[PDB]
Amino acid sequence: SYDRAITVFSPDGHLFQVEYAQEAVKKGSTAVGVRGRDIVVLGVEKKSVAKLQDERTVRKICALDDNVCMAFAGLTADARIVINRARVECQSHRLTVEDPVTVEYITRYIASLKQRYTQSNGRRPFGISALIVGFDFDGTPRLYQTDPSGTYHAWKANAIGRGAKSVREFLEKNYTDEAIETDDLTIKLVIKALLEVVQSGGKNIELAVMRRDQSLKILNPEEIEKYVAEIEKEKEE
Amino acid sequence: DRGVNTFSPEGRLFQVEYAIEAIKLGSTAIGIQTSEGVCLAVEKRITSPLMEPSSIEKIVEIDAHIGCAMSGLIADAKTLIDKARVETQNHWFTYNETMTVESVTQAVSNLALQFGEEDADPGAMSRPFGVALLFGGVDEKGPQLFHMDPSGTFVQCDARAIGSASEGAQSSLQEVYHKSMTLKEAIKSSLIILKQVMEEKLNATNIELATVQPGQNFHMFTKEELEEVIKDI
Amino acid sequence: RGYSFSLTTFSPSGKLVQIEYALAAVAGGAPSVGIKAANGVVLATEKKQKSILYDERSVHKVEPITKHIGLVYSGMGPDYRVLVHRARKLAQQYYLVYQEPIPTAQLVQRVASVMQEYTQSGGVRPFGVSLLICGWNEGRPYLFQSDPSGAYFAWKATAMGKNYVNGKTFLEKRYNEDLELEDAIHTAILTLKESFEGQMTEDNIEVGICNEAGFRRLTPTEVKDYLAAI
Amino acid sequence: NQYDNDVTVWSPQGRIHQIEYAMEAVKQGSATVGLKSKTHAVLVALKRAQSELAAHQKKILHVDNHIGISIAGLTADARLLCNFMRQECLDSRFVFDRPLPVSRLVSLIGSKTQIPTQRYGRRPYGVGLLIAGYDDMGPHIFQTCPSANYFDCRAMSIGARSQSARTYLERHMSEFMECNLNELVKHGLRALRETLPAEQDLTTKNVSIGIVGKDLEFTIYDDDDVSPFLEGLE
Amino acid sequence: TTIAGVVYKDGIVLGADTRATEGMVVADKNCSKIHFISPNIYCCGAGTAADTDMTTQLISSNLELHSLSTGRLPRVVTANRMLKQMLFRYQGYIGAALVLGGVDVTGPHLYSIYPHGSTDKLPYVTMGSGSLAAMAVFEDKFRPDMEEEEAKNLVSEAIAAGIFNDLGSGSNIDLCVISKNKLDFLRPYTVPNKKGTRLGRYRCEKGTTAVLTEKITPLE
Amino acid sequence: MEYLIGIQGPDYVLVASDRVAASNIVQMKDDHDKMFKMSEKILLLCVGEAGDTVQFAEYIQKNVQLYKMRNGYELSPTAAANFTRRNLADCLRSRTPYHVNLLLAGYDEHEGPALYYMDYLAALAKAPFAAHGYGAFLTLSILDRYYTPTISRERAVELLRKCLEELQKRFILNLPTFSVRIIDKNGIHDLDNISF
Amino acid sequence: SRRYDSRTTIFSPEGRLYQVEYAMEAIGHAGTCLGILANDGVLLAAERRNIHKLLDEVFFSEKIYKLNEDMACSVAGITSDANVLTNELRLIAQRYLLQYQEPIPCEQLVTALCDIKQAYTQFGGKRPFGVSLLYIGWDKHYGFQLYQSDPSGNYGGWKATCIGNNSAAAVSMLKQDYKEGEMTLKSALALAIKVLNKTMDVSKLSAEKVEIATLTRENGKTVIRVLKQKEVEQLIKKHEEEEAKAER
Amino acid sequence: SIMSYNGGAVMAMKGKNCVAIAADRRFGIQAQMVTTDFQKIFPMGDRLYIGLAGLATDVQTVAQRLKFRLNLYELKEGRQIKPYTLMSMVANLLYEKRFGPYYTEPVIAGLDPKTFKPFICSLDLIGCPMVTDDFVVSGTCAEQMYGMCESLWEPNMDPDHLFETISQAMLNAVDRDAVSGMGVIVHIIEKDKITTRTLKARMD
Ligand SMILES: *[C@@](O)([C@H](CC(C)C)NC(=O)[C@H](CO)NC(=O)CCCCC(C)C)[C@@](C)(O)CO
Ligand SMILES: [Cl-]
Ligand SMILES: [Cl-]
Ligand SMILES: [Cl-]
Ligand SMILES: [Cl-]
Ligand SMILES: [Cl-]
Ligand SMILES: [Cl-]
Ligand SMILES: [Cl-]
Ligand SMILES: [Cl-]
Ligand SMILES: [Cl-]
Ligand SMILES: [Cl-]
Ligand SMILES: [Cl-]
Ligand SMILES: [Cl-]
Ligand SMILES: [Cl-]
Ligand SMILES: [Cl-]
Ligand SMILES: [Cl-]
Ligand SMILES: [Mg+2]
Ligand SMILES: [Mg+2]
Ligand SMILES: [Mg+2]
Repeated sequence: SYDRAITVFSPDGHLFQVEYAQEAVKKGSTAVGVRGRDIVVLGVEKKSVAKLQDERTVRKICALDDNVCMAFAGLTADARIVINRARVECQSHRLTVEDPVTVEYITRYIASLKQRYTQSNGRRPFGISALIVGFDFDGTPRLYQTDPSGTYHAWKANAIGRGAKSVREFLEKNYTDEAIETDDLTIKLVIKALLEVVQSGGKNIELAVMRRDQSLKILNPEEIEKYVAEIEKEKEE
Repeated sequence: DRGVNTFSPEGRLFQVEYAIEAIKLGSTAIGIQTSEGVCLAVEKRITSPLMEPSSIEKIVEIDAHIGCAMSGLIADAKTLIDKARVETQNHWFTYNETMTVESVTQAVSNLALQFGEEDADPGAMSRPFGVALLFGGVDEKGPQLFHMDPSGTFVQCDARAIGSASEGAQSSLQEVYHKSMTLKEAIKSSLIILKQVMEEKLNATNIELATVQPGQNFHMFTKEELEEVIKDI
Repeated sequence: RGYSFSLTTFSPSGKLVQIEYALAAVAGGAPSVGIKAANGVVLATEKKQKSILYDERSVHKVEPITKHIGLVYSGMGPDYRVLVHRARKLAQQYYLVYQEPIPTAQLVQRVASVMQEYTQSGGVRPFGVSLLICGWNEGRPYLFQSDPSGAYFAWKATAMGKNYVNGKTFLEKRYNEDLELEDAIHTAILTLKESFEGQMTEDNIEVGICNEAGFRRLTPTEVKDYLAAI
Repeated sequence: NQYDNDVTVWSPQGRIHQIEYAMEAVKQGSATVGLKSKTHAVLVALKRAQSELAAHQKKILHVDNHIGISIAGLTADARLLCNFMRQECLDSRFVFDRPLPVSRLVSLIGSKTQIPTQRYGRRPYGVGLLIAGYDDMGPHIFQTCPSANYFDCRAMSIGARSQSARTYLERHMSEFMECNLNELVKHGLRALRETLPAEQDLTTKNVSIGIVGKDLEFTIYDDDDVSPFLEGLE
Repeated sequence: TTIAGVVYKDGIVLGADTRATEGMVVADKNCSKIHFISPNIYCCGAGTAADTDMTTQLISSNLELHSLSTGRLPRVVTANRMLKQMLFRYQGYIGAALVLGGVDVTGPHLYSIYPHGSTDKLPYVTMGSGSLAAMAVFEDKFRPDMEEEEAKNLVSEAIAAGIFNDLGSGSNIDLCVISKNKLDFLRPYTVPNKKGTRLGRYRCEKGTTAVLTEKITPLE
Repeated sequence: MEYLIGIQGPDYVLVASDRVAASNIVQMKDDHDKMFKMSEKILLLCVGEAGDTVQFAEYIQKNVQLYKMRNGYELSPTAAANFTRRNLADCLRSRTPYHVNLLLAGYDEHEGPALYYMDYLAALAKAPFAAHGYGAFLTLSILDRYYTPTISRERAVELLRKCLEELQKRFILNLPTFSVRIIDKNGIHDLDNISF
Repeated sequence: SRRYDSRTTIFSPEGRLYQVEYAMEAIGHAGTCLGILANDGVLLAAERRNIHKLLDEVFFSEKIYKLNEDMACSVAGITSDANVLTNELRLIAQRYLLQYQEPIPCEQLVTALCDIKQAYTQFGGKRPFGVSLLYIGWDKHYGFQLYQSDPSGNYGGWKATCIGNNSAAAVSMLKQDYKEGEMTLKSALALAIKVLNKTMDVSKLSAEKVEIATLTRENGKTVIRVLKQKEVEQLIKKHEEEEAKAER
Repeated sequence: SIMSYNGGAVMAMKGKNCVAIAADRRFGIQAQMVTTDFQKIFPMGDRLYIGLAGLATDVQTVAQRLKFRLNLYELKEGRQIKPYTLMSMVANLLYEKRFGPYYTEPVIAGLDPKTFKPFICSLDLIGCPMVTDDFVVSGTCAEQMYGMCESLWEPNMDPDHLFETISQAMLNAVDRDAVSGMGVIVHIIEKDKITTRTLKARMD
């Protein structure tokens, strides 16, 4: 078995493999999350378009369990490993606790998996960040983010992947009690956030919603372009 | 490139020295030991107003009589904290008594140099932990504050700062500390010092504070209790 | 312990150079020839045999794997002995399960799979040999080559080792589908004579044949007979 | 250079730089002194405090009723080695119902610490010990090194500026065998005091003392308990 | 089962009956009990049928690997060692009782091999539930240095003694004759038992059996 | 002691199970449920040794749910039955055998209703109706007598009730109440408990 | 030993995995291999590299492999590496069938193998497999399907796609000629030959130089067939007749 | 006895250029019938079937694990398995469990995929093979089955006579066994077709 130390410190306290894993995430498609009042929304960029692609097979938004889902940015193969590990863990939790996981529980699990792959022989870090959303037993909506280091935090709204800096800036100015007063506006807030950075808007925003108790609904291109027009004609006024 | 267990010509392990430099990239934390209890105070370091401040947890309960403040690479601290928790519960299970603060700190510190790539299990630790820790609590010795760093060296301190501004903060701590200082004075002093060293304007959401006292279990200050103490400061 | 990392890796241009370099060890080896006739197969090889001091009979390059399968090679002799040993073991493992001699193509696939391992597994180099494998099963002759990558190919006739490019064109202008085994033996020896240098005797070439009756080495006296015409 | 990163690489001069570097960890620790008479073995240690508000690092550790140690170098290596020593002592009492002879324990340390100096990817122990003990052959002071060598000593000092302490100990060692306990500890303290900058003195905050002998189990004296020994350095 | 062997002037004669049983019922009337080891070595098997088959097959296979390597004809001692060391390792749990015979560079050799791993090198041996009947024939009639035909007569007499006096043994007599020059695998050698003939015909015409359902599936 | 029954009609499967958990001479629970939802259209009914029953059923349940999460669609009843069987059979000769008897009921969009019977040895049989427990000895002949493959769901509940009344009359154990559920195109429906 | 370890499973400074990128350069040089999905079936067509006069012809194809009753694949890249992966695909497919007693759905087989490829990029210090694969299949969940996987352990589903030599050019020609929802096996066959005719531009196209396999459904059963040379020459004839119409 | 816990009977029989294989249809647990359509005969090729009697769980496991092995064999080799080779594969599978066996004793019936020559065999539970030129039987009424086969079988029977003989041998044998029967299924295998029939049979 291969036991080389891969992630090591360098002078000044850097972990270069982890910094390089974060560079991988920054070249991934943009992903955005907003925590509503009684909805949570995830939207993600692109990636390629390509008419001959079967769309179903490349989604970047994934159910972990009935009450938790995630989006990611970065290395898609790495993400598939993390997602399947988290799906197994959600079933262990149900098995031994007889409740669904809290969003914080499964986040904490994913983050500590990532942290372990920065401190174990023979392995490189995972080149992904994740946005994790859903609802707790008591109806409280949640949005968490994890990164390759294993650090995690809760957010009101957030973006990861390429153009996350400017999308985050947009959200900081646009996330208010008014912008999330209803479900339709929460959804629009995510689309506006994407439509800033999204190349040939749009077209190639994939979007999904989760309502309290109601399980993951992904929107279709017809339901998306309804919202797109409904915001674009409003921005003329 | 050299191995992770290589000594430098000065007799230090490169990896450990480099891990110590990572502590300086952390937020500042402060610990003070008084005869009336210990307090732990930490700068949260909020990077966006969209981030939930209560999701930053740099002070944690180890057991009812022991808290822990951390600085450095926070993700690294999780396995150390969990080891501390498990050890105090094992000690309770076995001996039906609370574990001393010193003993908890010692147990955690024995993990420190357990890294390397050709003694150990298929995927054991590849590097040291980029974390420093302050353990504050009360046992039959009375109130106690211990510091630990990535070398596995641990020591009792009357007052100690760790992280980015610890020089600075340590100097102000020498100035204000005295053995007969009250807990309420210690709490005020540590917020005054955090206020100086923090880049952001101190307020009741971008710091955390906790105490442990002979009367009373580990206690995290609420927003409302922080606001009260912040008025004077 | 063992090194657990690969010693063969991809270069920027997409080449596995250790495998290429293993092929250069093959190219510099002594010549080998295989010809599939209508009713059998011949394998022939030159001995890199200096001295009269060698006991030519003491080690063989043409070797039986089973009653019905045989092998020769070009490249590094000691690497070859490894593959001969594993091929024999693979053939017996098959026989124990199925109670039928291993089909030639099945044996080649399993041997080629071992060669592939040594291009990826930890702390080892690839084999510096290419194998020519002959057999008879389902009433029909088979000739295969297996290279240091673990790639294998079925041939009507081919050449490997020193001067192989020329040997292949010599066979291209000389093999026909309807050729008999006795004629094929003759053209195999002529193919070696193209690049020989030394004067051929029965002591510095080795010939093996495969037909319905099975695989066997020709004896020194039989090779002498074929050499009288040449 | 190409010869200094691996404990498995001999230099062309017949040296192992990684072992020499590990020995620098001990030379930079705070000084400790060990000495003996006919009846007692004593350890004396200077404790370094990080800031004015820190306790001062433990330097003297209990191993068994008849054995204690003083450390210099990497503290985590000191604990690992001290735990090995403790376990070897417990094993001997369990099996044989008698104390492990001090010279046998030191042999076990030599053998244990040599192993990683010969295997790739391992490192020497970065700690030096002074070992005080008492058994059927009387009192002992031993010294152990990162090279896995060890020494049987009339007295010894290791750590920073320990050359001065060693010079004092050579100067007075003809007196040690006949000293009463108080005289012997005083000699330990005067040796340790030679390691200090001219400004600074021995205090109850910076001195730690360990003693074992015929009538006395290994005992550690710290803080207010060292005062009896420091008064009357007259 | 009755199995036996003899050393004669120029070789080995092995013999066996052809009955296999399950309890006190005949499962096979024509089981082959004389197994190939190498071209110059054969082995009769008694005891648990799967164990005799698998044990002889394995050793034969390992011996072929051996001879391929050496380039020489194998030795009977080598088969003996390989068998006994494996059987010893399994502590009698492999229920193979064997009569091993062959001819090698040192001449003819015959061994009996038992399930626990003991072996006896002898000029005549018997095994199986018929072994005492067969041994009585040998004790009464064996002579050293018999000619081929005498030895063949003696072995088939011995197998016949087991066939007719042991309920575990029956049907045909197989022999294997091994010399320096020749291998004669004589299956059957003798057929002393024959099913009696059927006196009435039970040729049931189509429609005798009533059928509930039928499906024809055509193939290529 | 535990009773399970299933009756498959043209487009539904009806199942029932007693609600007793017993220990020595006492009923310790009278509202026990022996049914495990595997998916929207699959129930596993499990009886046998204490510990084994819940441990086995919940393991199967979690893995069936995992399959859904990984793939976006559910296992069919037949696939789930064969999965269940593979696990039981694989454990049979291990250090951890599970001493459980089961029924698996389901409805597949394309294959319609299915009822599967499995014993602790892991023999798997598809059946139009089936039962487990000592109570099966008194009720299987009632099913043989009155079952027809086109039986409507009303009549299946009547037939079920004949079986359960026979246990009240003739069986030595006190099994006074039963859980009843049905599965069809629209999933799993709770019916009223049948009680005495 | 740290000096000799080339460190195949680490990141470069830009978050790249060099061995994966280099393996992808190997694939780009291998035989062109395309897949095309139709309403009534799916096909694979591949350039043969085994084309010397003296080769013998013993198997039913060179680069098309049957995986189970309902699926086949083709490969571009290192052949010995392809033999390892296709053996593993067959095992995975039989493990599923053993467990569930139904065929493995196509995407599940692809994903299972992609997880093995992914592992080789993340731990173990080995070189990755130098193979890309096209998978064709039918299952009861999504019917006729075409997938592509590469050495990163990434995959996607496609209506039409190409790997190996001149991939980019092949995909452009597919983009322009492929009719989403309207292709038949007969028109997918025509398009495959059109594409190979342009991308084997060293040089003139011949039945000896290509291999075509079709996957269809007949009487509730999946039929996977490798076209005989007679049929391939007929399709080449029709394409050449068709280009004679191209102007007037 | 473990082998009689479920009961059951299979047999196979050779005719001219055809073979027949037959089985009872009961699945029961000691005295109790559970089902009357339990499968015991499994296709291993177009013209090659295996019948298993014994413990029902092992009937299913052996059929399934054998099919795993056969599918891999056929994908890897060019071709359909020969009857004799299937026998060997099965022997190897059973003998791997020599010290904790599967409780099943199979029969194989088929035609060689190239030559169409008839083949029948049976194996014991640890994989000892027996090939015959007439018939083989396995199950809880083996003595009954032997008595019918020995009395009725003749050489070189055409498909119709083969069908009548195997059917009469099965029906009359299982009618003397409490734990076998509840129906009989018969497959006749010829070069150009398979004929599958269920027989009018006693249901007690
Ligand atoms: C024989 O020892 C005979 C030798 C054997 C190699 C055929 N042994 C048997 O028949 C044994 C005796 O228990 N039976 C079996 O191993 C059961 C398998 C028989 C069924 C066929 C599939 C082979 C004698 C003397 O025991 C024969 O009675
Ligand atoms: Cl892990
Ligand atoms: Cl980001
Ligand atoms: Cl610090
Ligand atoms: Cl290594
Ligand atoms: Cl060999
Ligand atoms: Cl062979
Ligand atoms: Cl030979
Ligand atoms: Cl020190
Ligand atoms: Cl240290
Ligand atoms: Cl030294
Ligand atoms: Cl020193
Ligand atoms: Cl011997
Ligand atoms: Cl299949
Ligand atoms: Cl399949
Ligand atoms: Cl298996
Ligand atoms: Mg149990
Ligand atoms: Mg009956
Ligand atoms: Mg009856």
